[PDB]
Amino acid sequence: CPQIIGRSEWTDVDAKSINYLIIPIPYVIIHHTVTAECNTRSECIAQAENIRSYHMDSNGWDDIGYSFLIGGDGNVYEGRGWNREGAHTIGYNKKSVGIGFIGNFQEKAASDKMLNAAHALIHCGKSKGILREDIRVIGAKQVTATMSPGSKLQKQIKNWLEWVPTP
Repeated sequence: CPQIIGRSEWTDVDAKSINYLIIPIPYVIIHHTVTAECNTRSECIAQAENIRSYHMDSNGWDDIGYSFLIGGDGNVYEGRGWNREGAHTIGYNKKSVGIGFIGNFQEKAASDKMLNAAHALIHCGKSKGILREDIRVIGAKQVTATMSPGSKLQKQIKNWLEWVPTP
């Protein structure tokens, strides 16, 4: 397991109550945030806080929409976390965790430290029993009308055995 940065470590604004997922979980959805990349803990904290602010104040959501974020610092940031319904993937918010890579990966690749953090998080989740042993990893674009997680990151996740060509 990676050492996850808890939600209260990056924001002081409380989430509203969110309904609970059934565990173990069958899907992981890979997203990109479309924000700028971040390369240090201070930078990635700021990005997480500003996505949360936009989601809660502008979209009116109960919390940042993602389950977790991956920073270019190589760290995992807890959003809604392992146990709560998402606001990341319409049709899958009750049966997945949604992992947002911080950046725009349409034209550029995600760094090795980001991919390793995300894959270690998926392995951790399986090991602990939070994710099903037969977890299906998919890019958002495979199940919703979106360019997320970006064409380049979409290619990169195909290197994981857990990735499936259909949901």
